Amino acid sequence: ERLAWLRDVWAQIDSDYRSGDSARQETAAQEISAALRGEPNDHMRWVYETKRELRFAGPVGRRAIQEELQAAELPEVLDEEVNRYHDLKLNMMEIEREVKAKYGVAGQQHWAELQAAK
Amino acid sequence: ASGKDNTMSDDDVIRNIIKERWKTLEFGDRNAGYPCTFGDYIQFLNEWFKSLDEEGMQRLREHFDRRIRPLLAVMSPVDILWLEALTQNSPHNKEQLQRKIAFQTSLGTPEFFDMSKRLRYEINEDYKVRDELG
Amino acid sequence: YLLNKDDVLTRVLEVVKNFEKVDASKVTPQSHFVNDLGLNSLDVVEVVFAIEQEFILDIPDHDAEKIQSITDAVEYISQNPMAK
Amino acid sequence: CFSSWNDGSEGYEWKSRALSEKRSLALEFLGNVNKRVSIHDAIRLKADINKKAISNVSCPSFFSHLSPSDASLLKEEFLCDYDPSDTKRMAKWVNLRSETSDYQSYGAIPEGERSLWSAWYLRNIKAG
Amino acid sequence: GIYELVVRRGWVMQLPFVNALLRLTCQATILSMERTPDEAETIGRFEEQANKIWNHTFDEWQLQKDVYSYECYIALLAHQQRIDEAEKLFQEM
Amino acid sequence: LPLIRREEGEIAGSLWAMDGGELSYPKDGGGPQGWGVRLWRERQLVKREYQKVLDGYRPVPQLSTLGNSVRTAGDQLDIERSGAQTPGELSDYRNFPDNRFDGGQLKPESEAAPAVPFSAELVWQGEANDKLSPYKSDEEIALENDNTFFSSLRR
Amino acid sequence: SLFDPENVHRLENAMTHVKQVFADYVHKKREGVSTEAERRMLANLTAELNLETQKHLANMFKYAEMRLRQVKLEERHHQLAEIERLRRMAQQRGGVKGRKGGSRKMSRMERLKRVINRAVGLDIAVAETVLTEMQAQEEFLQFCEVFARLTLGSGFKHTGKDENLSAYIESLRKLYSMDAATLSTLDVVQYYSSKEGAHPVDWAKRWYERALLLPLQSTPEYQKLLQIQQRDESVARIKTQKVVNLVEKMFMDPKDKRLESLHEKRLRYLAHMQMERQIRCVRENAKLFDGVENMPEAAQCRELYEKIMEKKTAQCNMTSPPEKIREITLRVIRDRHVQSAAATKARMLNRIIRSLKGGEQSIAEELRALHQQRKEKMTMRILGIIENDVKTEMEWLQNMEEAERPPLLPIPENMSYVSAADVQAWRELREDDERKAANPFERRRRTFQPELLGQAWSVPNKPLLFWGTGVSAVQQALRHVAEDAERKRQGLLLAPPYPCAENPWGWRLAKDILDDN
Repeated sequence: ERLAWLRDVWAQIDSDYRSGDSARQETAAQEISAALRGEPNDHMRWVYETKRELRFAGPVGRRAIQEELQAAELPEVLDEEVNRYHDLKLNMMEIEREVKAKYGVAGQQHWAELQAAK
Repeated sequence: ASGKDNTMSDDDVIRNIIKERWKTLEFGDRNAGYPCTFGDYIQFLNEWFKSLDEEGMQRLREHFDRRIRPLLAVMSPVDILWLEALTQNSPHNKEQLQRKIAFQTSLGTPEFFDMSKRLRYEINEDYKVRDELG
Repeated sequence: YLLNKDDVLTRVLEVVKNFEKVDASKVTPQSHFVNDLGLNSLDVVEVVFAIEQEFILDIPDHDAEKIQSITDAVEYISQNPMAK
Repeated sequence: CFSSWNDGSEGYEWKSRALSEKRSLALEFLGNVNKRVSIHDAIRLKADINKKAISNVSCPSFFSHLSPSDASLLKEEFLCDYDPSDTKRMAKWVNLRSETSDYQSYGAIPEGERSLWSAWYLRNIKAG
Repeated sequence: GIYELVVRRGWVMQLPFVNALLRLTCQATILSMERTPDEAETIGRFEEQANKIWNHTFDEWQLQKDVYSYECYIALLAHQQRIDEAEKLFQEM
Repeated sequence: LPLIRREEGEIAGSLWAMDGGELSYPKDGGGPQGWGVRLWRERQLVKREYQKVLDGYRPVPQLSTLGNSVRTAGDQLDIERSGAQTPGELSDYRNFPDNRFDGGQLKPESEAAPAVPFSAELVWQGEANDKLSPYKSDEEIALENDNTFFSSLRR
Repeated sequence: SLFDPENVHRLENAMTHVKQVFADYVHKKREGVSTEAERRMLANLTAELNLETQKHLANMFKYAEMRLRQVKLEERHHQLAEIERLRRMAQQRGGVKGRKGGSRKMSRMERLKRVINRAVGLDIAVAETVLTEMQAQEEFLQFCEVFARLTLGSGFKHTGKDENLSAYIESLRKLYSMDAATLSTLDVVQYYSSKEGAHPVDWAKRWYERALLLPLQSTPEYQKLLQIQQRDESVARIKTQKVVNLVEKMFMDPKDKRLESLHEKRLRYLAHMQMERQIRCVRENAKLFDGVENMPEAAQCRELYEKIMEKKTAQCNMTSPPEKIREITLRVIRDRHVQSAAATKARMLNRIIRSLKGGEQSIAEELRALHQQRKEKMTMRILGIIENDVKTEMEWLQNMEEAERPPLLPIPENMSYVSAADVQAWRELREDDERKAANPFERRRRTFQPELLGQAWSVPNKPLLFWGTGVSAVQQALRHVAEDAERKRQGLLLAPPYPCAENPWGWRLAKDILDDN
């Protein structure tokens, strides 16, 4: 089932790559390159986050999100897969790099304070 | 601000005051602004227990089973020691515990504590089976 | 305005019977504290003040002086109209 | 100013204030035992007092053939008096409860990463 | 819906198909009896569907009831504890 | 309750007591068989069940007084102003501010109708949500949807 | 620009910063320390964000998919409303044509309207109908709110007792099934979705009717105006050559039997939208004018209360016969006219502006002004969203900070004392309580079951005295002071107050000052 679904997804991708439109071909090229380099998609990350939010949401919120997304045709994700995504820890080097890049000197000052706390 | 809830709850506004009064109880010096000290509370507990027959002790243990076992099971030993510090209400030992890093971090698990009501409900439904369906 | 006589008679007799110093079954509708029930002069004051706490009205010292048994308190409280 | 919008250590004065606000809020949420208390009506009364004070506080308002684009702009302002969809659409940009949601959502912070030396509040930082 | 879809196609209605419908209705009745013992209204609804099939559909499509048909109907009666009728059906078969 | 009972022992000790005997409580001598260890192991079992809740096998528990007693010291007020029986209910209270009553009360489910996208009117959505399409033949579905040369045509 | 889907990091950068400045403004405002510098910085940030929003307004339409969907929906709804107005105008032109076939002046007016529709891209008749409906709704809600305010003293209280959404959808269903007698859910949703802009009032009218216990459908001229407004607004080769739109064919026919649930859900959603709009428009009116209508004009409010009492006596009389009024209601209408004179801040001036635009001839300047207006309103919306976010975050954070305060001090009361009269009055309840305690089936179905840790308090059968109690303690105290004086003259000491091996817990008698020495 998942292979058929992402086969349709890459049908979209292939149609973009063959469209001729420069922007569409560009996007198809970067996504093909990311897939070949093996970096996992952000759509899947959003899918996992939304599935956990639906799991932990109240009834009216569940109905709202469920009716919003019911036509989107998102893949069937097992609770096990969502929990596997969520459980694995988050790295510290990427966080420090991102904060120092988004805030610069403030980022270095904050990280120095955090390490001093350590 | 509403007032209508109080109006309809006039038959049971007393329980609201009782809950708030139970909350607002603290231990200190009688001659000070506090109502009673930890020593007086402990003496009252000791003698209240001594004043119980076997039936009274059985009913007290039933109350323990129904009420404290859930909360006590869910709560961590650090949480129990923190509550002991609160009961003693001694600023110096409370300050020492606040200084201790391990005591600060591991207390805040209310989502985990929420299992306590399910545990209480199961124990109470078993006691209810016994005492009402018997 | 005025309570009937029997109610306060019952109130005072049970209130005095509930005193720790006194002994039950020695209380009759007519009895003297020091002589019959055996209480020192230093206790009749808190006796009249048990009657006070039952009848929140405040009784003056001069009138309390006139009360030395249970009957006298009975007439005083019964004839008081400001009582409840 | 216009340059204070960009990443790379520009706007430091308020960068630092917001960044340290997040740290202080997390430290208060985790390591403050005196903060874990049940309300005793002295919270209930003045919480509504502060609610009404904030509601009374007033936000300072500022001074405030045709082409198909012009026709669409006129039609949108003419036929539409109050759109309910755009209000929730603005949510994806304003991030309602941007700073409180991380702590008042359910199951967000895992138990393992719940120390003061941890950097859990930065997980959502994404540079340009 | 499958049944009416078939009669719309105009196919030749088959004894296995009618038996499948009868089995569906009888199993629904049995299973409702055992799981939701209340709602005798729904119990009788399922039972009426099963009886209507058994009593009219076979002669409507001119089919002869067979081993499987009697198997399903006797299963229904046995679950209903209608011993006399079920045993009568057995020895008549 | 059965899970905790099976492992280390009865939790409702004194549930079947008579005359003060037949008690199943831990020994008063703090040790490997005492209150600390017994409560630690009960804590482990409830922690296992809470991990199940987090993984989603089990339903989320309702809000408890013990849990309510912490609630950031500010979320208690929100819970009190709302019905707030479950954390999902509290989440809805916060995330749908237009659904509330006046005064802060929570409005029940039967009057919150989310918008339904027009994308559900697609032919493949109709086929997926219809329970007889798999048994309907290609010609039947073709005439059901389109009766024109576009769909006229094996197949 | 900033709002395009490539500067989202800068835009969150914007939320953080504007939130901080607005939080400072709120703090300094609620502390009565309003900062001119803070207000100026907020104005500068608002101007910068306003320039960004003006830049993004053109780019956002081309980039955002939701903006394109909204534009297409608006265009389709305008086309449908114009088609309905064109059917109405066709009926009107058929009626007038019988009156006069040579309608030269009306034809010239229609030609001018068509020229406007070509250049302006709008229907004057549709705009006028929408404006009239909106003005009638606004006037009706104002009148109803002031009437209820003065009659009962209460404004708008949206409580669970109100009309539910299921009842509302049922009411609309019956309304249309009686209007047409053949309207199914699909047709009902079709009509309501086509309209999508007619301001309903029926729910608010029902609530006000239930609040005032008087009919409102005939007496008020504004209700009559709204009702009349809604009443008056109420071959083969060619097809082969017509290209088949595959995107159309990708959708199944709307009159399909598999769409009933979808249509019912759409009806529910549209009814919820209508009810929420009604509640919203009543709510801002209540917060705007009801805060002053109740307190201000005390004499007029008292006169309205007297009129209400008169109408209440009249209603009691009417119920007596149902088991004068019109004059009283007209008096109350004349009274609320007084507030209407005080009523200001009309919201129908947008149509005045648009009428100016209609007669505009410097069209470029007017469209620039309209673009400025749109940019200003949308940046005001953005600022309002940010204000709500900052308000709620500040309230939450201050509530979090509020925890560590001390509790209130209870006020002292009379000593707990169960009167002798009280005790003797209801021993009968005591006997019944004992009898109920006897049998098992009704032990816990007893009145007055307090509890300490385990034990359940009964009803006391003796008065709880104070003054006579405490003789044993004082006697033992006399003995204790005798032995303690012996101790003092002998030079002895009690158990070691500090925690020792013999006394692990440090057990120490509380040294009182009166007894210290």
